[PDB]
Parts: sequence; C-alpha cells; structure tokens
Amino acid sequence: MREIVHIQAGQCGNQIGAKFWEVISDEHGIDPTGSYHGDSDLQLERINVYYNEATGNKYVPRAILVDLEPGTMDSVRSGPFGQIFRPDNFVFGQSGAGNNWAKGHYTEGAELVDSVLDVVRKESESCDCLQGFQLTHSLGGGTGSGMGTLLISKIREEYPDRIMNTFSVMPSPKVSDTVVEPYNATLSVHQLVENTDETYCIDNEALYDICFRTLKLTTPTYGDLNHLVSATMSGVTTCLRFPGQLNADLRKLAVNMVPFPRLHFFMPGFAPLTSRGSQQYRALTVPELTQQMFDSKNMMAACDPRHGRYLTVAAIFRGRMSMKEVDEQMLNVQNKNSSYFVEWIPNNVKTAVCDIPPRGLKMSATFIGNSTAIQELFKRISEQFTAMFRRKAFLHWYTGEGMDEMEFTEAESNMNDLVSEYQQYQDATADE
Amino acid sequence: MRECISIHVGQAGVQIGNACWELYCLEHGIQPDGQMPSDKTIGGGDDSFNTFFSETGAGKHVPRAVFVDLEPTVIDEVRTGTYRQLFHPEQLITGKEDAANNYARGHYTIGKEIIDLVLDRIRKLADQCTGLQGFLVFHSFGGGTGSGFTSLLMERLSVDYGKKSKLEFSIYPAPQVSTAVVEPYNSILTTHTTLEHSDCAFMVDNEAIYDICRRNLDIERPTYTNLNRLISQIVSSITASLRFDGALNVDLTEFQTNLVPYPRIHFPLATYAPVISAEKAYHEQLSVAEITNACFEPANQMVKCDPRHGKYMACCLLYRGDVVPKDVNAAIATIKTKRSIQFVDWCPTGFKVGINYQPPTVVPGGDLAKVQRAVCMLSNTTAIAEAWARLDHKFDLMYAKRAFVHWYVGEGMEEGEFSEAREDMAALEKDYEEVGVDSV
Ligand SMILES: CC(=O)O[C@H]1C(=O)[C@@]2(C)[C@H]([C@H](OC(=O)c3ccccc3)[C@]3(O)C[C@H](OC(=O)[C@H](O)[C@@H](NC(=O)c4ccccc4)c4ccccc4)C(C)=C1C3(C)C)[C@]1(OC(C)=O)CO[C@@H]1C[C@@H]2O
Ligand SMILES: Nc1nc2c(ncn2[C@@H]2O[C@H](COP(=O)(O)OP(=O)(O)OP(=O)(O)O)[C@@H](O)[C@H]2O)c(=O)[nH]1
Ligand SMILES: Nc1nc2c(ncn2[C@@H]2O[C@H](COP(=O)(O)OP(=O)(O)O)[C@@H](O)[C@H]2O)c(=O)[nH]1
Ligand SMILES: [Mg+2]
Repeated sequence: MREIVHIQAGQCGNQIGAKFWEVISDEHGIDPTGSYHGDSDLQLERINVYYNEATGNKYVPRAILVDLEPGTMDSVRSGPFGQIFRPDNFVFGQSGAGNNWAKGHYTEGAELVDSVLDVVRKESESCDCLQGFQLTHSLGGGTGSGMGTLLISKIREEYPDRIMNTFSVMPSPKVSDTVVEPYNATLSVHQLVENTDETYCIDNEALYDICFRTLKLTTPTYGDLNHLVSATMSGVTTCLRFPGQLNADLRKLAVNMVPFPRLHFFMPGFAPLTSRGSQQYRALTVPELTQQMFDSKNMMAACDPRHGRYLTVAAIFRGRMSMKEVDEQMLNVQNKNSSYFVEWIPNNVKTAVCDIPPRGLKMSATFIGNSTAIQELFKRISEQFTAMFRRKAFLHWYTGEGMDEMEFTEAESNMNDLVSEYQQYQDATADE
Repeated sequence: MRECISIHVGQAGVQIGNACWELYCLEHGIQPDGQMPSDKTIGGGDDSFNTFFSETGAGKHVPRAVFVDLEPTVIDEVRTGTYRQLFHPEQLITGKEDAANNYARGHYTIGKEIIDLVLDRIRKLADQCTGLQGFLVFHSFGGGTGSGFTSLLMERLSVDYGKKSKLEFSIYPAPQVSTAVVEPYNSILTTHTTLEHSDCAFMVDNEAIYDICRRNLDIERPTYTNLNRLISQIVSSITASLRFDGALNVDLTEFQTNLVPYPRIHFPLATYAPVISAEKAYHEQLSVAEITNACFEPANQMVKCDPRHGKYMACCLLYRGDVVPKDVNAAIATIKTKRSIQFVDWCPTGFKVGINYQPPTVVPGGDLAKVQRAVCMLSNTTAIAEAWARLDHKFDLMYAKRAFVHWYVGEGMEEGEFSEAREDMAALEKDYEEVGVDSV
C-alpha cells in the first residue's frame, strides 16, 4: 500500500484543494456526507490512498488545512464538501501574514507550525506505508508561500526518505494581483529548489489562455482554473489507485524525470479539452490526444516549449488502448520534433497506461514536461526582483520582521545558479 | 518424474505467466478452479501431468509457480481475477512501493527482505518435486524489479541448487521504442546476472513481435495480451517434449547441450513459424517445408537483428503435430542448400531435430488460427552481438555526463559498478566477435 498525506496552505491552495477533493470524491463515488455510493468495485480497492475509514463505514480525506485567516476556513466549511473533512485538522490562526513572506515564515507562522506538524505527525504515524506528501499553495502570496516553505523544510527534516510533491502557482508577466510578488516568489523558489523532489509549476495566465482559446469560456472564473489543476492532480496519481497494463509510481516518475537533483521543476498539461459543442466534430483517439498533448498552447506554465529543449517528458494515459499505438506515437513525436529534445538522452519520453479512465470520458491523459524553457519564468522574476532590490522598494516591511539583505542576496544568487544550470543544455552541438 | 519450477518476477513476468498458465490449463483440460472434469469423464489415464501441476488428495491441481512483484497491483489483479482459486494463496507480494525503475532499489535495499521468503517457498516446492529438471524465470530488462530482484534470486539459486538448469525468458530493450529513460542502465547492469548464473537466456524484442502481429496476424493495434500469448506459445513449444509422447523427444539437458557450444555464448534467438490469422490460414498449405523456410526469414525473427549480418552457430527445430521425419530431413537439406544462410565451419552438423505428436492448442478469443503442424526454431547465432551493441551505445551517451546516477548511488550502489558492467558487456561482445572468425 502507498498512501499520500495532503496539505493545503493559503487561499489559493485551499481553493484548489477543495476542488481537488470534490474531483477525487466524485471519482471514487464518495458522497458529500462521507458514505460510499459507487458502482464499480475498483473504487474501494485503493480508497486508503487518499482516505481513512471511520467507524460508520464513512471515509474522511487525509487532508490538513492550514491558513492564518479564518475567512478561508469558514468558506471551505460553508461549502458543498465542508463536512467531509475532519474538524480537528482545521489548523488556523489570526492576523494573517498580509502578503509578507517574513511574517509567514518567521514571525506568525513559527507559532502555528508546531500545531500543523503535530497534526501531520499524528496523521502520518497512522499510515501503513507512507509514500509522500503533496502541498498546494501560491508562491506570490503571503501566509501560503512562507508557511508552505517552512512546512516543507520541517517535514523534509522529519521524513527524508519519502517523496515530496508541490503544486505551485507562481506570478505571471501580465496578470499581477499583489505588488510584492517578486520578493515572495524569489524566497519561495529558494526554499523550494533547496528542499523538494518534485514541483509542478502552474500559472494563471496559461490557464486563462486555455480557458479563452481551447475551452471557449466567455467568463472563466477561479473555479475553472481549480478544475484544470484538479484534473492534472488526479492524472498524476491515477496509477497508484487503479490497475493498468504498465504501472507508474510517483517515485518512478521522480527517477525518470529528474536527471540532476536541482532540476525538478515541471510543466503540467492535460488532454482532451474540447469546449463543448465540438465533441461531435472531433474524433477521440490516441493520435488526437498526443497532438493536443505536445501543442504549445496546452501547457499550464506559460512557457513556449519551442524556446528550449525537452530534458524529459512523461505521458500518463487512462483508458483502454493499444501499447503499439502509444509507443509509435511517442516515437513519431520524438522523430518529427528532433530539434526540441536533448541528443544525449535517447528516448527521453516516459509512458504509463491505466485501464480506468475518468467517469465521463472514454480516454484521457496527462503530461509532465521538463524543458529548459522554464528558465524564462525564473529570469523574469529575477529581473523584477532586481528592479525593487536596487532601490529597496518595499524592503523595510521584511527587515522589521527579522530579515537582512544577505538573505535576499543569497536567494537571488541561488536563482541565478538555477537559471544557469537550466541554460547549460539549451544550445545544440556537444560531444561524441 | 520430470518437472520444472516457473518463476515470474516483475509486471512483465506476471503478465506472461498469466498467458502461460491460461495456455497450460487449456492444454491439460484443467478448469480455472483447479478441478479436472476429465478425471470423472474418463476414469483413467494421465492428464494433469506432473511437469507443471501438482495433484492433491481432493482432486485439485495446483501449479508449480512463484509469482513475485513489489507492486501490489499486478498480483492483486490475479488474486481477484478468474484464476484466483488456481494458485496457492502464498503469492509473495511486498506491501511497499516498487523499484521505481532503479536497479539499486530492487537489488540492495528494497529487493531484500522478501528474498528470504521467496527462497523459502522455492525450497518448499523443490522438496515437493521428484527429479526436478530446472527453473524457468520470466523477467524483463529495463525494469527495476526485473533487474535487481532477478539478480538476487538468480545468485541465490545458483548458490543453493547449482546443478539444475536455469532458463531465462526476458524482454530486451528495443532499438527505438521504450517506456522508460533509464532502461540502458538496468539492462547493462543485468549483464552479470544473465552471463554468470543463467545457463540459457532467451531474449524477445517488443518491436519484432509488433511487426509480426501487424504483418502476419493483420492486427493493426496489438497490445501486451498478444505478445504474452505468443511468448506463451514459444514456451509451450519448448516444454512440450517433457509432457507428450513423440517420435524424437528433446529433454532440457540435451536441449541445452546442443545449443551452447561454449559457456559464455548461451543467448539464442527464438522464432515461431505458423503465425497466421484465420483468414490467411486458408489458401496456404502450411506444409513442413513452408514453415521450415519461414523460420529463417529475417522478417519473422523475434528480435530486431538481421541473421544475414552474422553466422548461424547452432540451431534446434522442435516440431509439433502431424510431422514425419522425412519432410524434416528434406527441409533441412533444402536449407543447407541455400547460401544466404551461413553456418560456421566448425559445426558441420548444425541442426538438432525434435518431434512431438501433440498439436498446438488455440486459446479461446485468441488470434492464432488452428494449424495441424507447427515448429519453433531456437538458433544460436552471432547476429545478437549487434543487438547488444546498439544498447551499449545508448549507455555511453547517458554515462558521459553521469545523468540519472544520483538516484542509483543514493541506494547503496557504487559509481564504479557502471564501468565494470560496461567492461563486462564489452567482453561478451568481443567473444561473439572472436567465435565467428572461421579457422585457417
Ligand atoms: C459531452 C461530454 O461528454 O461532456 C463532457 C464535456 O463536454 C467536456 C467538454 C468536459 C467538460 O468540462 C468543462 O466544461 C470544463 C470547464 C472548465 C475546466 C475543465 C473542464 C465537463 O464539464 C466535464 C465532465 O468531465 C468529467 O466528468 C471528468 O470525469 C472530470 N470530472 C470533473 O472534473 C468533475 C466535475 C464535477 C465534479 C467532480 C469532478 C475529471 C477529469 C479528470 C480527472 C477526474 C475527473 C464531462 C464528462 C463533460 C462536461 C460535464 C460538460 C471537459 O472536461 C473534462 C476534463 O472532462 C472540458 O474538455 C473536456 C472534454 C469534454 O468533451
Ligand atoms: N511484452 C510485454 N512487456 C511488458 C509487459 N508489461 C511490462 N512490460 C515491459 O516491462 C518494461 C518495464 O516494466 P517491468 O520491467 O515489468 O518493471 P516492473 O516489473 O513493473 O518493476 P518496476 O520497474 O519496479 O515497476 C517495459 O519496457 C515493458 O516493455 C507485458 O505485459 N508484455
Ligand atoms: N487559480 C487560482 N488562483 C488563486 C485563487 N485565489 C487566489 N489565487 C492566486 O493567489 C495569489 C494571491 O495569493 P494568496 O492566496 O492571497 O496568498 P495567501 O494570503 O498567503 O494565501 C494571486 O496571485 C491569485 O492569482 C483561486 O481560487 N484559484
Ligand atoms: Mg513494477
């Protein structure tokens, strides 16, 4: 058995986690009250991956909810699936960080971190064989970024063996919602690249582009973005819960996607996306899934993959299909797009297949890319960071909470080392 | 009594075992629940042959199998499937994560613990047998479990039993398509296992079977079920001699003697002639000469390697069904007359012949047509070196920059083991090169 402990920090993390739990409960046929009303027998085969069984044949998610503002907690409780969660796991305080990373990491979060770690320890010790943790939050925010980094560091100290995943929403070129996004993003990226095994980069701009262009939604909201992120989250972990012709664990993905320890930032994607009213025209098949997979516009990280090279990608398909077809399609993608893959990793495409598709789709698939183009995002943040650190634009609010210019300087230096690392394998021509 | 112990390590091994045991149960008339209605129908004879199935007092027959895999899912599919009542409940599942396509995890850290229990069950089975012949292990190169745990199991079996024959059936990495980026590392690290402890290792390529299914069986979208069924047919053709009477019976000992000229060249190719669909089953005689010629075609080989780029060291033809020795001799003479098939000068005989009366069976819902005759050709040739060299190149291109090495060395494995394995595989290649050069 391999079970995951889920943690949610910040407003964005809490919203995405609520939608994700809704999606998972629908997939496993769990009612909002916790009872089971499914049809297939495979739903309860691996329910313990994400749930704990209670006395009255109920199932409680293994979620841990964290924030420094009661408003988000009240929003989750006053919702369609508010009653599913264990009330004792609602760990929260007051006087939130207020978009200040120093408050989230050092001043305010340092007190609630003990309670959150106590709940994490209690939940983890009850597992039969823990697999890893997954944390959902936003890097450009306040309490979310700071306390997420703090919890990641503490848990990594506590449980070095287990795999760590993170679903991070990061700033954007155009879509800006807070003024101090570069500071929080820089410090969060420092802590993340230090102390994680996997990190899926999400962007609001890319999700809005997918909504407007692919899904043709006239009025997208945060619900649709959370829906897309939840679909990706379910796709990543589909293989642990259901049987397949070729299984794939999170550890296997980490081994096959991380060539060097510091390169663990990923570009997620999902297929199919049809917009409704065009499903009748489109023919669903593995070539169509792959073509939508490798399209530049389908990525959620707001990076053009054609501005770099793919270090390594992984496709996880769900639904009945032929292995010859998927292997051939991956080969054609590699051969035709010969200039977008590194020449020193032959067959840098991982393939996994599962026989249990989503509830309403005959076939589905998810994509995890690791390419050099992600450097752009970091570079962009670095530029903005410099534009405020040269003059100390908003610095005092941090230094009043127990910080110093040295910490910012080393964070920026670490980001520069990261972007140089990524840039090394972009130019072609090298070796035997 | 003649019997062999079948072992299935990894997902590929377990799936191939599912196909193999389906075919065996259909061949011997054993129901999925283990009861044989033929006993009460006939009241005599021998149908549940002791080669694969052991009989109990209650009339229930249990196979001599040991399924092993670190993933609970693959074996849990079996334990809740149609054949849940066939196998013994002791199914050797590690209730933990998998090797994660890591040789070190499957050999050093996680592959242990369960190894003692697996060897205990194998010891119990071996005590159960009388006149045990050998072991048939099914694994797959490129997988963490199938590499590391296979290494552990083969090593310990060599230490414990030693003299018994050890046949390996493995899926080698293909030249082009594969489902993992670290396949070269595991494949090259498995060279010590496949060369020191295994007495005869057979290798099959997925692309070769895909092409065979596409061209012959007219299956445009094959899947692993068809590949596993073909492998099951191959193993049944190999082991049919130990079960059914025949004019020329080929035991495993004599099978190994005439196919391994030297100790470190025990890596023969395999091929099956009458691979044909129901529609194309008509319009063709499928005589002995046709199948014998079809064996040697490069198109029908089960590994992506051209026999015309090397020399045929030795060959063994195992026929099943309505086959007479005269036609086999005529076909062998015709093949010797052909010049495209080159034989090494130091093997004037070349061919071994075996015949069995039992014709092949057809799985319900399968693709192979019902054929009176069949043959399996198992040939030791030097072309396989090329199939090993391509993979070797990939390993170098991945080892120059030490890519993906930290995962391996973080599980107790040393860096230098990669280079040692590389030098070993380099040797096997040179030897296949040296054994060719004709004498002067
Ligand atoms: C005509 C038809 O077949 O109906 C589809 C549909 O029209 C389309 C357009 C659906 C529809 O999705 C959307 O409209 C949408 C909007 C914003 C963000 C994401 C989706 C659909 O709503 C979504 C819904 O999807 C599911 O049921 C999946 O299992 C999905 N479920 C959920 O997201 C979910 C919804 C409510 C409560 C709990 C879960 C899923 C996908 C991956 C992993 C787990 C679950 C389906 C069948 C449809 C509708 C209803 C119109 C699409 O969604 C998916 C991922 O299935 C959008 O493009 C796909 C492809 C479909 O053709
Ligand atoms: N022909 C065939 N090959 C298979 C099948 N299942 C898996 N494989 C092969 O197995 C390789 C990787 O899977 P395995 O070697 O079985 O790895 P594993 O046994 O699951 O062990 P882990 O890597 O730890 O999960 C792939 O390259 C596949 O080609 C199958 O059903 N039929
Ligand atoms: N996709 C998505 N993003 C959100 C949502 N709510 C907030 N965000 C993003 O989160 C950022 C603000 O961070 P915030 O959650 O307030 O930080 P916190 O106060 O520490 O939790 C903004 O840039 C938003 O784009 C949501 O429901 N969905
Ligand atoms: Mg496995």
